[PDB]
Amino acid sequence: MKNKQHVAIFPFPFGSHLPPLLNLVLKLAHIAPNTSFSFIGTHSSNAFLFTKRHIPNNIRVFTISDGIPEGHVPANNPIEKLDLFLSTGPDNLRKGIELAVAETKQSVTCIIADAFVTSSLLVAQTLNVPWIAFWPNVSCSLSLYFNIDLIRDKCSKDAKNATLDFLPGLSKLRVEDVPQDMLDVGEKETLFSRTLNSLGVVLPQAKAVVVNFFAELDPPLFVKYMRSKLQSLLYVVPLPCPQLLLPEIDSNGCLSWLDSKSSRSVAYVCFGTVVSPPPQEVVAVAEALEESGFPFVWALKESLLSILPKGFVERTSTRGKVVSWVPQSHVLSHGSVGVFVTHCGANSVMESVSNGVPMICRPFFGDQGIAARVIQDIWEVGVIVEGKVFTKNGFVKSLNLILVQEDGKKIRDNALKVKQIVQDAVGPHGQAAEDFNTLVEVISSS
Repeated sequence: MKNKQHVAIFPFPFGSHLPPLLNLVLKLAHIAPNTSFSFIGTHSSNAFLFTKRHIPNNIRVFTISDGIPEGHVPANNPIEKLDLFLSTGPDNLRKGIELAVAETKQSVTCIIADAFVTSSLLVAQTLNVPWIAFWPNVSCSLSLYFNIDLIRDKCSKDAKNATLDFLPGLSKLRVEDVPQDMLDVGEKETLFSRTLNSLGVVLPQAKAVVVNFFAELDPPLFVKYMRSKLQSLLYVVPLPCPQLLLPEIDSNGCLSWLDSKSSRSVAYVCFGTVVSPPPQEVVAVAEALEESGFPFVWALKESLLSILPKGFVERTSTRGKVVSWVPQSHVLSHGSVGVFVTHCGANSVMESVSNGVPMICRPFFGDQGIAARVIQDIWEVGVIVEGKVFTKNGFVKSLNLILVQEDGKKIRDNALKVKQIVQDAVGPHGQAAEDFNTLVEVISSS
């Protein structure tokens, strides 16, 4: 019989959502070389993933609209292009299906989609195929979407530090951690917030939900809770397969610079590429770094250099590196790094915990506030920056607590314990190993 299995894949076609889904598809395509995988992005998301990359012969790339009519210029905020894509609806997705079917000469038999592309559920339903939802965001934020009314009621009535005890396994989460998007009602709602708020009703319709994380690190009662909501909850290890990686010239010599530093002594600072911190927090971070005296590597956008204090880069040049880009996975895996100062993006958090690097957290948007709370209060591998915003004095105190002080010993020790839990989770008898196989068979069986 000819194998006619044909998986269509819909990334949420933006930045940090793209590599984790490519990573999972590369793994699936490698273990099932007789199965077609059709990866359907926009022109910009496709350029972002596939420009310098070799892809296996069973992965084909197709292009659909980004929802930005020619001549339109989106404003400079992170939501507009999300809305415009989401506004293209299931018919734009079915244009992708059409291209995939025409090329492969195979009907689609299964859809994997980033959970935010909720219109692809409608597409799966039309085709009568299983819909597999992929979750690359903070694992614990799944629970919020089944409890919006309780959460909204609490956030409006109770104190900012009040705990969300109604979420099993997540009683350490607080009102102040809740993503603002899920609270906005009226003019402030966006298509993007409305899409996320539909997840409580969308996700139970998935044949499975695949979480991009380590089951062993999520609170076991939260896992049990989500299992009770979903048809199937599968964890697949987020670590990159060899095929995901594209070698890089470390143009800044970070690694060799790090080699000259002592164990767990260096602060690595990065706000990721979607956040622009308020200018005064950028100044704060620089003042704190200089005054701390600690060695540091700060991956900082070029356009932000002109707002650094006059002479800061120069005065700190003999102990600090301020650079536009670093090989972050290699930096975080370097034994000289003693703390990661982070906005708590999901990939950055995954890299930090898997490498035993404790964190100082300043969440900026979306569900980063959930991740920050998990880090400080559940895993206890870090602290939210004293003050909740970067200030010179508060950040100097957090730096000191984690890098040097006895009071930070527990956190440093917990970071090592969690590294060891991750090493054991990615092992061959990890349950993620079983879950990956389960996912493979769903696709086999489709």
